[PDB]
Amino acid sequence: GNSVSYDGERRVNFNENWRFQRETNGSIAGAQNPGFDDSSWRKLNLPHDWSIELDFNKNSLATHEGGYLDGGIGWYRKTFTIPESMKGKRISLDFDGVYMNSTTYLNGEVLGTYPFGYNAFSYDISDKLYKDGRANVLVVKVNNTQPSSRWYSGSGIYRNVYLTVTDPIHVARYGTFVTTPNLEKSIKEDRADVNIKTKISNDAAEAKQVKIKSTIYDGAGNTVQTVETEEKTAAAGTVTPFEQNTVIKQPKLWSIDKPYRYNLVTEVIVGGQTVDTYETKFGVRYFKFDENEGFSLNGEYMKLHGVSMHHDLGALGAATNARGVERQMQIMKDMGVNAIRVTHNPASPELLEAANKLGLFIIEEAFDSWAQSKKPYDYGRFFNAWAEHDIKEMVDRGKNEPAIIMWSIGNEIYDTTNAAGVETARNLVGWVKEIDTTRPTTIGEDKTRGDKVNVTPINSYIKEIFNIVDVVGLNYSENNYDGYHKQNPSWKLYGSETSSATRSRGVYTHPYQYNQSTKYADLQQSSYDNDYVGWGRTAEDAWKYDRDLKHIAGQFIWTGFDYIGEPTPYYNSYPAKSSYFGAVDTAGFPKDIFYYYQSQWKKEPMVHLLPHWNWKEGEKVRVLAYTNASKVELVLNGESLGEKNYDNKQTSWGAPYKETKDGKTYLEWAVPFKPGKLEAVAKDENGKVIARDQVVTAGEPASVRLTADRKVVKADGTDLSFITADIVDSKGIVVPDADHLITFNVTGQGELAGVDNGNASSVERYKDNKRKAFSGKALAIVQSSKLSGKITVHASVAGLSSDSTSVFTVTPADHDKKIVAGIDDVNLTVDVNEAPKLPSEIKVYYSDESAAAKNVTWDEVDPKQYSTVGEFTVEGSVEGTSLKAKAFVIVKGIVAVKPYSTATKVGVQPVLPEKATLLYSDGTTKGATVTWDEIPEDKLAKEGRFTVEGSVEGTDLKANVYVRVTNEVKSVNIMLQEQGSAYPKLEATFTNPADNLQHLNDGIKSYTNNPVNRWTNWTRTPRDAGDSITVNFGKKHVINNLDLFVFTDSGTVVPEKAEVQYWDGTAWKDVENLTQPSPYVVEKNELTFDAVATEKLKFHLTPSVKGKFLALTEAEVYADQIVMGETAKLQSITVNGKALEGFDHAKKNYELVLPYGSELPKIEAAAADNATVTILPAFSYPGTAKLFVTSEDGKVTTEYSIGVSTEEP
Repeated sequence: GNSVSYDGERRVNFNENWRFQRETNGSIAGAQNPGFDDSSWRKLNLPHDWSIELDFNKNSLATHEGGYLDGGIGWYRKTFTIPESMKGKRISLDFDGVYMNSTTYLNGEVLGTYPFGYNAFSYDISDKLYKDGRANVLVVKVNNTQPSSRWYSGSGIYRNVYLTVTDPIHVARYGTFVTTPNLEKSIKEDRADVNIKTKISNDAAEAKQVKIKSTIYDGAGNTVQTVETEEKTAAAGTVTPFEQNTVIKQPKLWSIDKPYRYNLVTEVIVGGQTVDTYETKFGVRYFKFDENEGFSLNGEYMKLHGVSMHHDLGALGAATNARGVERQMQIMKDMGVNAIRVTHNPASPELLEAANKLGLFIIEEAFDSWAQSKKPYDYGRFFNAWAEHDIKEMVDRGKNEPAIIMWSIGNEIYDTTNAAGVETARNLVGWVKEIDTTRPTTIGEDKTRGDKVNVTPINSYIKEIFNIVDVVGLNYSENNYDGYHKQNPSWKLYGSETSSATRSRGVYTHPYQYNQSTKYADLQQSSYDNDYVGWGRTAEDAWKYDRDLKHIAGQFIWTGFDYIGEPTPYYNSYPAKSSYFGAVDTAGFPKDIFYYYQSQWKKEPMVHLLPHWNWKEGEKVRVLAYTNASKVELVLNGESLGEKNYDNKQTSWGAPYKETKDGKTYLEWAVPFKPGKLEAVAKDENGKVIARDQVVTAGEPASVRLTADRKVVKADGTDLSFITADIVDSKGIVVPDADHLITFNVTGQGELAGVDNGNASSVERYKDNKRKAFSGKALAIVQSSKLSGKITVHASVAGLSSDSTSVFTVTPADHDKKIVAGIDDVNLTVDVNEAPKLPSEIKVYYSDESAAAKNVTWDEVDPKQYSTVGEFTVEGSVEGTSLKAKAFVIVKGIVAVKPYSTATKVGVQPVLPEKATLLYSDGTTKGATVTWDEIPEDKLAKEGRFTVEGSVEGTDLKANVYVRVTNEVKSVNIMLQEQGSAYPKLEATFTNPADNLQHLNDGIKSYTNNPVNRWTNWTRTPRDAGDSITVNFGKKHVINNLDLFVFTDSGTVVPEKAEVQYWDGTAWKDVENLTQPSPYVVEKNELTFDAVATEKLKFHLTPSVKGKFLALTEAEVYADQIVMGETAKLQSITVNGKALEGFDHAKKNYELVLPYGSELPKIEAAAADNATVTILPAFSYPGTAKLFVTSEDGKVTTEYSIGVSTEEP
């Protein structure tokens, strides 16, 4: 057990080298006591969530609200020792959070328990440790029985953990309270008045005289004012309060636009000697919630542009990371947000600190539930015995923060409509008031919503509760905003949460229809803001209801950030696991309503076009441009389309705002799509251009671009950098619908913390190296390590050019000093005999994370380097420092012939690409138009695989394709009958012995007393499983329809549904192109099945009525094709025109290492009777070259691999 790194710091981090183990096979007995052997358990750094790492489980007790991420019981164990320098003084273990019911042992004894999840709790450890220097053993059980929440929460110790080491005379846990009483009056004198209250706990064995010195440091460390107290005795083993007062001349008021803060340092003095010190940063600021004039700060009127936010950080899971939260806050502040309503649980310390730095208000939510529990294992289970303790803990922790403006007490409480509920609310407000008084209390209520259209009368007890609290908040109740102001003038009202509407990034379905809680096939929602839940509204309506009313303090949009779990429009739909409420997706990419809110709430000019520009030709498209400018006009490919405008409206009390005559807050057009560029220009009332924006039609996927949020991060082991992997075309325009699979490889002084795309309906695990792009983007998270250096991020996609980006990791000490931290590498790819264009100036990144654009000189480039296909590196110089620049160059293109292969239907021409990609050995994928020579029927007349030449437009050499053969070819029409046929064989799961199976293609349907052509499965035993018919053909023809004619009687009923499968050779495959009308007890039904290999085609049907059988008079299936059923696995293999040494079907790799200077080898292979083989040459200096075979109907494949690399030079 290693010793803790104590050297004098008051609070010591404790996140290092824990050991973790989840319970999967029953309770792990004995883990609590030191005697356990945990050497097999995984080592781990502490702040983490062990639910986010697991795979989404459909059967998990975690309902769809929790995101299907399993929970359970987990154990933490850490063994450690204590240095002598720390021996002989008070020691206490502080946890900032453990999700549920965590019982912590120590040295084989119980240390305590804490049910509530989101509160920091502490234990006094001083006595229990071994003073001998022997290794201690700390264990932290967590019992998170899964059905315990309404949103994803994570599990385990998801917040930092510290040891606090202090003198026996020390400040209490939160023994300091800084205020500015009557600051509103004082500021008129240009003088702030500060009052300090301090609590000192003397744990020594005897009372001692105690003194305090306090100092007020400005933001730059300059002393502002100091105070010292008269020495007074401090009793033994108890708390002795102190108090001081002072003034601050010319105070710098805390504000959103200037979040200035002061620092206070206390110095407990005993015997004329410092014995303990403490720090709390505070801020001087006055705010007033008025019942008529609305919210105001420091005497300035303001609207609370608010946003509800959950604790979850997305790819990181519930685990807290300082920069993750800071990034969320920064994105919100960019949106123009003013306040954050931390939802349904107290905020984390990092969130509070980020709000203080950035200048965002905060509202702390105590509980989601009182005594009555909303889920079986929720906090309501423990509410009675712990509500007071938890309220005290939260308010005590957060009281000093300048950002916190309001304590909230509940949300959507069932008990709010009962007398006991009123008693509970009074108790809660009493407990809150027992500690803090300079902040209103609050409750979040929804029961007043009623019908959303009329002012609902208030329930008896709800008025009592609203009178109990100081400020009242309403959920989704815009229909009461002004009515309750009239009926209760003393009330101060604000929108607790509004505009619950569902969005998905880049999805633009249903341009004109406004739904309400409607599911969709794709499991997505529209970004047009036409869609929302039943009890919510569109953001336009909710914002109009708020802007119009002066007395309303503001609103808090529900869910600024998309969070895991709670997929409301898709209850019980496994692929859907995430919310849709966010204005910013889980990864952090803003959805268009982000830009709507930016237009509405921000001041500076802007403009943003909503839909992408990759639609079909000729169709009208709904294009609407959010903006706060007075005029905007679209310009499509240089021609204008219409100059829309707003009306300079003014509210009743004179608040300016912009809006159209209709009453919409955004401008709109209906444009017939035409590929090109669509640019929007914003112009003020005088016509001067103010801002611009554009959207361009994206071409085919070309390359994967990587951009980092910030390329300089601290080497503290937890600083994060967010890297956006967006797929772009050749011109660098993000493809607006790409979804390819991106594989991330990261090496250096950092690790891949998480990867994301933000797709709500994707169950791809968060903690992995690969992730599918969604709507053309994906996110990868890299976290630095303790060691300074560099982090290299490499991302690659099949058939696309990879890319690399470097993140520089500097030391915390250097971060404050502007010194060179690194120089970015330049990537260039050119064709053969193409001179790379090296930049004349380069970006130079310093520590302190700034600066750029330094001049350079580049070393000479030989013609041999680029005149031939290959790779090489170029070096240069920089005048900023002696660090050597660097640049890589790739020289690859089109030289010679390019092959291809495929399989095809009978008669119909093969589906070939008219823009076939040209790739070569050690080359690159280059796409150009290819004219495949017009393929007639006769080419199939010869065995094996027939060749076709493809003429390429704009290249030197021509392409080719080898198409597998099916021999005979023919076409037919009106095939409805045959005199006698050998093709239509029929075999069925069950045939009633009294009924024939070959009646399904007799040619005439039996609707009357005519000969009864009818299959039937009637039996005394039930047949609820249904029945199917397998039809065989030896007719080389096409299939275009499937007509099913149904018969019913007292024993049989119609098919419930149709499901069809087919196998060529060995294994089954499913059919597409159904086009099935409504299935009912009706005369007819129809389908439009396409051509399919039909050695045997099986269609299964379930009876429509439980307890009723099935019968069919006819089933029209016509033809069959053989494609690859008769083939087998790989047969031939050759390299360099010679036998491949070391080859084998099962051997995982062939060690074909090349001497240096020997060019990469060509490879040829084939399968028995030419199964489709993906012939790919070797293209990488490292790694391997692999061959694969497509066999059967895709139900199997075989792997072959070659170890291609060059020996030492």
